[PDB]
Amino acid sequence: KINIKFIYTMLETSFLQRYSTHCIPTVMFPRYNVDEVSTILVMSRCGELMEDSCLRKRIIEEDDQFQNVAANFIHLIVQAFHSYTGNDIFALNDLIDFKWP
Amino acid sequence: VIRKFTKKNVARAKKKYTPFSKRFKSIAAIPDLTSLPEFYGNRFENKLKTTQKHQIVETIFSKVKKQLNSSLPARENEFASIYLSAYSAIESDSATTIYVAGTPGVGKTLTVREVVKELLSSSAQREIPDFLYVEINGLKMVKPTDCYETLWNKVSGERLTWAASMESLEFYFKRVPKNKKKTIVVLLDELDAMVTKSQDIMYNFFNWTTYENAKLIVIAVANTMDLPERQLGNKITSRIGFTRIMFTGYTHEELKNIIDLRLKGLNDSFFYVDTKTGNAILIVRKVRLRMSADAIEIASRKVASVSGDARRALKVCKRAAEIAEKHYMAKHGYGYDGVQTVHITHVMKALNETLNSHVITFMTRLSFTAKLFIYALLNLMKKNGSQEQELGDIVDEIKLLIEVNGSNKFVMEIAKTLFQQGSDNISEQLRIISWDFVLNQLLDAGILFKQTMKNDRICCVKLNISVEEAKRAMNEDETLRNL
Amino acid sequence: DPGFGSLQRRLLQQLYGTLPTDEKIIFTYLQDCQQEIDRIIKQSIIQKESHSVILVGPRQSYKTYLLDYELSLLQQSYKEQFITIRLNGFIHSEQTAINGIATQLEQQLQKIHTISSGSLTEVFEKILLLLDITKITVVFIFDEIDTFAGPVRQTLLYNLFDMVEHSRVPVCIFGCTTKLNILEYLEKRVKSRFSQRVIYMPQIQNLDDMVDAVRNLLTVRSEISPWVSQWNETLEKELSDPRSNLNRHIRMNFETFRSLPTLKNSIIPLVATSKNFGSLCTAIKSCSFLDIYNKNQLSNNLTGRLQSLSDLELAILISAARVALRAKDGSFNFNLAYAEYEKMIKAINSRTIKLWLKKDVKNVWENLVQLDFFTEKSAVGLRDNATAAFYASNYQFQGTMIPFDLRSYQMQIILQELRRIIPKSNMYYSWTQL
Ligand SMILES: Nc1ncnc2c1ncn2[C@@H]1O[C@H](COP(=O)(O)OP(=O)(O)OP(=O)(O)O)[C@@H](O)[C@H]1O
Ligand SMILES: Nc1ncnc2c1ncn2[C@@H]1O[C@H](COP(=O)(O)OP(=O)(O)OP(=O)(O)O)[C@@H](O)[C@H]1O
Ligand SMILES: [Mg+2]
Ligand SMILES: [Mg+2]
Repeated sequence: KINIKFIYTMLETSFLQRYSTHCIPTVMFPRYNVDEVSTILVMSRCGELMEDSCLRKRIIEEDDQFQNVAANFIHLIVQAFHSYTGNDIFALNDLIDFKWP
Repeated sequence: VIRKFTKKNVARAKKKYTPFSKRFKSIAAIPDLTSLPEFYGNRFENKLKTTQKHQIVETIFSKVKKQLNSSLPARENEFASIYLSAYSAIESDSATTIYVAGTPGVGKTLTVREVVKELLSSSAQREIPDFLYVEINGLKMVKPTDCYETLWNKVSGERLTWAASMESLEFYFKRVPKNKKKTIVVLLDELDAMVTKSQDIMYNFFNWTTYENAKLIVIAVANTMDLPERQLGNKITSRIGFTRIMFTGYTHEELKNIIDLRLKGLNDSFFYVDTKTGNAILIVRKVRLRMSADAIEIASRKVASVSGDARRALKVCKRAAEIAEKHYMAKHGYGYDGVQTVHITHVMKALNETLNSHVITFMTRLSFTAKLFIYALLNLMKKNGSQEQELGDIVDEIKLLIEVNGSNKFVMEIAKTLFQQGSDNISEQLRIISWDFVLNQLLDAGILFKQTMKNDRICCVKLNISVEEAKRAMNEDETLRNL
Repeated sequence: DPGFGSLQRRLLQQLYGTLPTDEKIIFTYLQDCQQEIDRIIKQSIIQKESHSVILVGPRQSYKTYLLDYELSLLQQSYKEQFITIRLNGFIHSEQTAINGIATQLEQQLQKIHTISSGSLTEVFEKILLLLDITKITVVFIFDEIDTFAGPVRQTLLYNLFDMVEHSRVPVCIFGCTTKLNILEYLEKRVKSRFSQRVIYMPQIQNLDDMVDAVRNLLTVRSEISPWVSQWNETLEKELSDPRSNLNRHIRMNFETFRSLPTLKNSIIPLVATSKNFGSLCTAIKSCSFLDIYNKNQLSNNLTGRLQSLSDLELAILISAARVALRAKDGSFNFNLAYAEYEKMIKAINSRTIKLWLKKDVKNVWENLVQLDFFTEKSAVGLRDNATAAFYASNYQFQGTMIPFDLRSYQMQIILQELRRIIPKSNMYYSWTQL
């Protein structure tokens, strides 16, 4: 009554190509391009950036406008460091975290 | 307590540790072991039984196939020598080693078992004293020391661990007097399998035969006559001895007599065959069964040329009978639930499928990409003669063969499939389509050898099969032999 | 629409082969093989003869499929006549095969109506006691039997073929392997006890075998849906037209893969992503989803990974490739590639690209190593077995103790391939030449 079904995730192509005659169904996940990377970064990070404590203390020390501020920051980070990071979501997330305050 | 690792599947036998030398206080305290209810041999079969709800149709060739199964017309001198040595050593209460060697299937185990059966019959007539027969097969042991566990368990009925069993057997063979003993005949079959690095087991088994109180017959069956000279020391070779009995592979006349002895009552005999079902009864149609003497002769000559192995001759005859019975059952449509002859054609077809090679016809039925791989590999062996070619060189030479024969009709239809899979939205590829697939397919087939390397370009690839049969398979193809 | 849902579900059942046993699809080119297998099973389970036979064929060439079909056919009519012992050469070792046989023997014998108790010596002794109104046939299916025909000592094969030969218990052994010369693997006594019954599994020989197999896979022979006749008409119109897209994809598979599971793995999401019957008919007429599938299966290879690179990554890869081409052994490091890179940036800027510093190119270099563009020089990589991998895990390699800018690397893609697949409009194209 119980039938186990295995779902594997693999990283490298050569490890997968070792087992090609087994004819296992495979779904490939190609790397994102820079526009998809920028859209993913905006939709994943602008909410956390626009309710950050540094921005909320800065606006009383000196919502859609804050959204445009965070999105313009993300786009500037992408255009400054896309050659350095490649299409790497994690590295660009780390750069955004280092440079936002 | 907190463990650093766990051993949760330990299965330990109920085997005691105290050897036989501490079983009684003195040597004089040892009783007569023959008058003991556990010494010298003084439940699973019904689980593979069921009730039969049908009636099996045994056709006329089924008795031939049953009589040709492995379950002494050509071994008289070997039988007489083994029997005379064993009879002389049993009746005079001495210990000896008999050495028997030969190729597979030449009747070694059968002759030794027949000798032991005749000696048991003679001991049942009070012409020789009683003995216990023990059969130790070295390929049926999990561990090589388990022979120590087996033999002692056959002698005393106890279950000890192997070292205590070895001390028990040593004390028994050396110290127990002959008036309190029974003779033991031990068959050490597959003697090469009990050879270990330290060779202590071989020394102990052949050194117990040199003890005066042992009353031990060790019949050692081997595969080569030079096993003590090649693998054993001088001490064990001295104890085994100079006299060694060679079992030669059978000549074709003795194989002919073996096959006729299995078919003495079936050949040239009549059966009542029921045409409704196919079930045949040995003495409704009266059908005579016949297997040709020319067929048996040519199978026996072939087998005696190859090995002189009686298993092979019986199997070749059984395969011929199976082929003829398959054709007969196909032409009559019988199922399983005037003269029937198994002919020299069936014997030749049985002899040919064992001699046919599938490698060439496997390679001629591959896809174009695998054949292109093999063809480029052979081209690289022709260009530089290295016999090991890097995979990147094979990639470059496949690309070269595509762009050089570009005006060919088949190549100019194949190029889009090979490099884009027939699609405009797919970029031009550095490997052909199914490159990994045919590489791994040729590796699993055993046609190819590949070194364990992580750089895909400089990884070398070698033919494991012969080069000329690969060339024959390549010239079989229409496209490859034209370019 | 529930009718299209029933048709789609039945099509997926036929593609996965999970039909009931009497509706099971056997391809025509597989027929004469399977009847041969049908003989041997029926001579062992019914007529109680002992058989040993090795099936030889490639992976996904229907050895397990035909064996399972034969056992399912015999289980429907003769279920008290036989038991089944399954061994796999990857999963079972020489020790664990004995425990596997004994455990399967007791769970099959209690299913018909202990052996596996104790140490491995006692377990093997009890197996030899059991195995060495009618008898129950024991059927062994031994997948990857080449792993037990080792050069060291073939104990289990010896004992199993002796059970075929000399035992009074009817035993049927089916071995399965991809090795074409399996008979040379066997030891002399093991080969003498073996019957030399080797069945080579059939191969696809021509295109209409594959077209007939696709027709058997996709025709619905039972009245499960209102759409069955129209789907059968559409499928027969596609397969009868030699200029259709389906026949073109079948022909491409015939000349490249020659594998029906490979085609099935593409056909299954074509059927499954269809939302209604008209969408399914359009999808099977156009076969455009097969092109999308083929593009996705090639998306992470060397060609597709190159197109994901940034301009700095491409510049570092090009510089490393031309340094490796200039090298005698193809070796390079971070320093030589950076020197070639700054020579190309000042040669381009003399005719404005930001020149990235050496401390920032380290991240690009690590990304290029991780994306399998460079390999460490003379690196073995993934070991074949766990013993060699364990031996390698206890040794510190010389590449991991020197600074990263002196580690020797080799290219997975050469400069000529880079010139082949980098577009002419790319502004680093001229440096793929030498
Ligand atoms: N002289 C013979 N007469 C009849 N049958 C024979 C004879 N010799 C061999 N056979 C048949 O061949 C089988 C193989 O013989 P046997 O087991 O003695 O061979 P072996 O020399 O011990 O081989 P292996 O080294 O492979 O164990 C026998 O069981 C029997 O069926
Ligand atoms: N019991 C089964 N029921 C349904 N389909 C099956 C069954 N066994 C195998 N198949 C299918 O049959 C096809 C052929 O693969 P199969 O497993 O029969 O190959 P094989 O020759 O045994 O391969 P390998 O050498 O890798 O073991 C595959 O698409 C597989 O999914
Ligand atoms: Mg023998
Ligand atoms: Mg299989």
